[PDB]
Amino acid sequence: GKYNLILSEYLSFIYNSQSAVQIPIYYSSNSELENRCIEFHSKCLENSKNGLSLKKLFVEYSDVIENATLLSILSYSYDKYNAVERKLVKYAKGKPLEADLTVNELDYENNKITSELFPTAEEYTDLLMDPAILTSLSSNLNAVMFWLEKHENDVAEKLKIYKRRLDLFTIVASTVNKYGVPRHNAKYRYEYEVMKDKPYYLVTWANSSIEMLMSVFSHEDYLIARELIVLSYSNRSTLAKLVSSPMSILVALVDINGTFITNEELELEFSNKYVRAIVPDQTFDELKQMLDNMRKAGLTDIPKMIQDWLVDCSIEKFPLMAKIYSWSFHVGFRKQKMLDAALDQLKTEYTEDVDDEMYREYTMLIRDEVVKMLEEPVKHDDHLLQDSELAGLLSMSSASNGESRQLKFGRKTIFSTKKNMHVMDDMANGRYTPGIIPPVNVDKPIPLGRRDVPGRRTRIIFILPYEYFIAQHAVVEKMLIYAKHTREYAEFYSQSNQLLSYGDVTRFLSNNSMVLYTDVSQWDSSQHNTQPFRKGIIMGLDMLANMTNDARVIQTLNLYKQTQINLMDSYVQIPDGNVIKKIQYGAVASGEKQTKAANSIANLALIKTVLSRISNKYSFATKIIRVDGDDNYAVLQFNTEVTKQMVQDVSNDVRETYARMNTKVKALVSTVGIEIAKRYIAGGKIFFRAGINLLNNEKKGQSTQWDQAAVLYSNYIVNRLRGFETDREFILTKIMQMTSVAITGSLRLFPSERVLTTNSTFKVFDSEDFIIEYGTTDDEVYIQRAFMSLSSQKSGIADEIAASSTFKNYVSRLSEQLLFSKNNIVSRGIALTEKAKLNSYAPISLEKRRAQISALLTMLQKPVTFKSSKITINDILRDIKPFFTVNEAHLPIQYQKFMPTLPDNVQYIIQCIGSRTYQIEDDGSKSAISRLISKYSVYKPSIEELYKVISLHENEIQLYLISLGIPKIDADTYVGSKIYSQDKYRILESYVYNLLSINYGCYQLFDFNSPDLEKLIRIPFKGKIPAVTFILHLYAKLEVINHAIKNGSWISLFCNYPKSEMIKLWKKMWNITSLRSPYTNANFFQ
Amino acid sequence: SNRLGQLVDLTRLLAYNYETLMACITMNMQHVQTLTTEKLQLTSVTSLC
Amino acid sequence: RNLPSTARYIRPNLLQDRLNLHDNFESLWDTITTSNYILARSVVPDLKE
Amino acid sequence: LVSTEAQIQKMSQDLQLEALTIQSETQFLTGINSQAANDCFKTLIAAMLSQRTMSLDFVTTNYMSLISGMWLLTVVPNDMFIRESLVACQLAIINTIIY
Amino acid sequence: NKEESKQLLEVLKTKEEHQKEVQYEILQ
Amino acid sequence: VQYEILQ
Repeated sequence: GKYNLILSEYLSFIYNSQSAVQIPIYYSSNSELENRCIEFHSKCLENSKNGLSLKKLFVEYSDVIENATLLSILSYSYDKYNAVERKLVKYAKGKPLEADLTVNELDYENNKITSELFPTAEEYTDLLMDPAILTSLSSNLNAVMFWLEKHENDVAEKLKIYKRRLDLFTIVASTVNKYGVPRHNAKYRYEYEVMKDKPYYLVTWANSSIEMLMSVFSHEDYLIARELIVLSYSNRSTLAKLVSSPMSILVALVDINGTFITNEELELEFSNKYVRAIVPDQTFDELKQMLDNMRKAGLTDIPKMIQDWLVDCSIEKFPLMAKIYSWSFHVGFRKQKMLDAALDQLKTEYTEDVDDEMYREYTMLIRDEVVKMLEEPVKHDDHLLQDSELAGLLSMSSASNGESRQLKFGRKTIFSTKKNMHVMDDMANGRYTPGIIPPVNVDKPIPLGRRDVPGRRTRIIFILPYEYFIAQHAVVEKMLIYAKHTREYAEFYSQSNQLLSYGDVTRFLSNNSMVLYTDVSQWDSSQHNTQPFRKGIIMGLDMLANMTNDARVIQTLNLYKQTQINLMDSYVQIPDGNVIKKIQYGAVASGEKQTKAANSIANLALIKTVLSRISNKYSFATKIIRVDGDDNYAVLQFNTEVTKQMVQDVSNDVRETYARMNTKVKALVSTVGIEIAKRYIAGGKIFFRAGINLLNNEKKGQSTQWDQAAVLYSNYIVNRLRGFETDREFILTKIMQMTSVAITGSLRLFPSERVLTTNSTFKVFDSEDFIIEYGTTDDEVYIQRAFMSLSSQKSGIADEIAASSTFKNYVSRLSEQLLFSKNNIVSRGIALTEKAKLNSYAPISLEKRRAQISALLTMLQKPVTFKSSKITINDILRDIKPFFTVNEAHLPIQYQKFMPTLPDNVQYIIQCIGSRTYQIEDDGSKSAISRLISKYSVYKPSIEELYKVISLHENEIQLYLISLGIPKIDADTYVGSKIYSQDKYRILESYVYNLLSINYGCYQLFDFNSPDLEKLIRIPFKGKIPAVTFILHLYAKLEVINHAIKNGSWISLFCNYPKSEMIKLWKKMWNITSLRSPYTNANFFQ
Repeated sequence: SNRLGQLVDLTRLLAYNYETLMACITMNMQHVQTLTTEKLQLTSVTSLC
Repeated sequence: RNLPSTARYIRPNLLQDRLNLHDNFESLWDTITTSNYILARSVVPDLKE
Repeated sequence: LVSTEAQIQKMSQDLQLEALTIQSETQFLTGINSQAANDCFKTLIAAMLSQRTMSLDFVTTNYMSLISGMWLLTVVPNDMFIRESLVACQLAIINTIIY
Repeated sequence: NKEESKQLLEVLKTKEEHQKEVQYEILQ
Repeated sequence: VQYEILQ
């Protein structure tokens, strides 16, 4: 309940001119008070129009400002020019930074003046520096300066925080003021004209530095931030890698004194096992070399901190190491040229001097894995393999982006990259030939996208024609079905939907065991991803062809084999100025349907071969092998306790055996912990890097500034949970900057706290960190209803596309492939489903989003005169709130701390009620209807759509299922079985869990079925209304958990809900009309 | 068991090589239990077999 | 390994408790039993599957 | 030597270690390469020539190693191994296979 | 300055908490 | 648009 005050103070700060006026708008559910609100708003508008002060009106309508709820603030300012520089000159007292132009290997990566890199405006490109975020550097400077003004007169540790941040911002502000604040355009891009005489990386460096300095609280924070901010001005390439390198060894220096053990996808059983860390001298030499590299780059504080920690190598002081690791990733992205990044990726030294025996065994293992994955569906004539083309057509929405093509629908021309629209266009023009896989050779080389992650090297992505996806979809789906129940495939293994996000490596860690872990992210152009890998897959397909008598399955396998054959001899396109390089590339890359599963298969085969060779010199049992995306790790158990020499010998043997196959591996062997891309374990504890950048983005998103503010808050929450706390006031300042909309060049509307924190499509953040927003008061229900009224919007582009003959022809072909002939009713439902699937196209979704935002803005400019009987979640909670009695309770701490970087209050919740055991899926995946849908298409209807559908008539449900692509017989079986009667409860559970973010943020870490938690909830059971009991119990759990989060203490809840109230609420529980913005989903794991 | 012929050949080859190289030994082949042994992996025995 | 005839070792003094701390030293015995309990927990194998 | 892919295929089809393994563990054929075979040949002949005592390293759960150790003990004199290693290998064979 | 890192490295190699048993070296 | 072929 602080956002509105901070907003008003920020408006005063940024519009300190004497002509600046803030007009606060209010709303109320009470008609008597709403009339006063309307009169107050009218009088404020009239006074501003006549230019009269509004102070007296705050006395005339002091009840409105008291009893009504603030809806927004209208700001009128007329002196906006050169305001940020006027504020900044105060903080530019320090010495500006001078870039070292001999730090980066590539010339254009040195932070020199833009003219020195792009002599003419035609040569200029901001792609190598673009923050790719819809917020300006001027806004970041304004937010930092507002924070400094607000906290200028703090005392105690607050004053120390202010002083540290003032020093860091003095650095940043002096550097920026030396050249002047560059001005963004409407697209938040920085043009050549405003960047000629500035350092090229000034804007992105300034954004990263502002984030870092606003993330500083302690002295160690200040030292790390100062070092990184000063060094990243000159270093743009190797700084993050330099700082993150030691961690891969540090995890191996901490003994385990008790640890966690994964059971099923989030369930941990805890061990009191003690394991000593066995570290050979070579590892210490490597760590010494890493620290020497740090110092050679100008680092003094970070290596000194690491050396100080190395005195004891204790897990209690390891949080500083985790802090350095997380901070390393906030020096921004490395958006080097596609040519250099690709050439780094496809830098290969292929040799004929490889071990033929090893390669033949590896190929045989790949063949065996493919056969194991696809034997049963191939032998039994699985429907998906019989209708592979139809399955691919139905699942096109889940395909990767193609290369942009000029499509025409009706009389409109578009430039979609969506493969479904490409299929539509080709069908309309007689170019749809699934049976032919286009070559990807020097005649039609593959265009390349890029995936960039801070610290990590850039990855190339194939952009293939849609025929590859059509050919590969069904086979890869069968592969994923197999891999979901295979524990070795960490990326895919899951009992229902959730992955082993904590990993499974600590179960077999012992004093007779060692864990070998290897980074394999650089094995895209390795010699083992060449002909051997593709030919192993081809041999598997050839074997599978003999196991089936269905011509359609054989044709599916033939098309998959043809895709592999074509990809064996493939070329890639890379632009370079005015010349396109066609580079031979017969290796693996993402952007193909099978890439993830195929990489897992190949890595498993390769590690099996390597371990087979390593068994020559040592006797051990391989306990587990896990291939988790960019990393692999295997646990080897020995008949003796592990010694230093054993660890060193195993590491050397693994490296040499991988080299025998021409694979360059840095084989890291430990006894106590590992470090992989998505987590690292040290001292029996698990850590996740908190490197999500806030003021910089990898690439320009297809969202709005509103949704980007929501994503900014979500990223801030995820970073905070992982141990990287940015000041919440700075985040709220950014939120108010990004959610404001210009009614005119002089008038700007700032939404209030209620607007932004309310559960709706417009939700951006929560008033309290880690607590889902809900409220039982009349105003909150009223505004939720009003916002729900604005959710439904149309798209003109979607309408024109759906009305075009191209879309109608596509729907007709889809229907005839679905065994319907001029049905006239089924076809219309299929057309609706395909029009919905068109929502993945960025212009359509953006048009809908902007329509919603515009409607919201029109509503916000006036007091909300909207009333409806529509039921929202706040209505349910208001109904059930009065019957809950609250008492003070106590829970002892009886659960282990396994995530040391969790915030203290979240950690308290975990210690008191425990961590999540098993997760109820948020999409209703384990409902009969959802399983039926997944049987034919990977398209996932939103849980809201399923919630609406499951309460319709039987024929309506049947028609919806047929539209999704389920055959009529199966849909009629589902409906006539009356299975929807049981399915509606699972659907309601998933719907409510989605609305209340039970599977997001900190809630995903909690156990909502904890015996300790349910010991605090006392709801006498009344049967035969499961929906009401479910919502009552979930609400009680949320209330208790949120109270503990906010206060750090516990409350018991008691609700003797009357039966009549239960029956009344039962009717409403199936008519809930509520939404929550997906942009507010804070996924702790990513 | 099904590698009977190959194992007979392997045993004969090993014995013949041992005898031929033992013909070249000039110092008494004294059998003692040494302080340290030569570790032999039974997986290597499986590979040979 | 075959240990040499000239190898030596020192036997630990594993005499049973002469102070009988289990009798009337209830707080000391509580501490001892707590230490034994923690060690046993540390060595008890973890359930799997 | 026999093609290692062929022999690994045969031994994997016959042993079926994947099906026997618990779903939480990984099991597969190991140490069936030509390098190991050459090392075994050299080690056996050299140890017998030099009269150097040998020790046996094996994983008891890998009964294929024990089955091969049966041939090893058949052809290699029992006094060429340190007593503890011979006893361990023989006891593993007895208590895993024969008895 | 580098001598501090030298001492740190030597201490780490001889550190009590990272060493394993040494009987085989004693025999050898 | 001129092309360069790297084999």
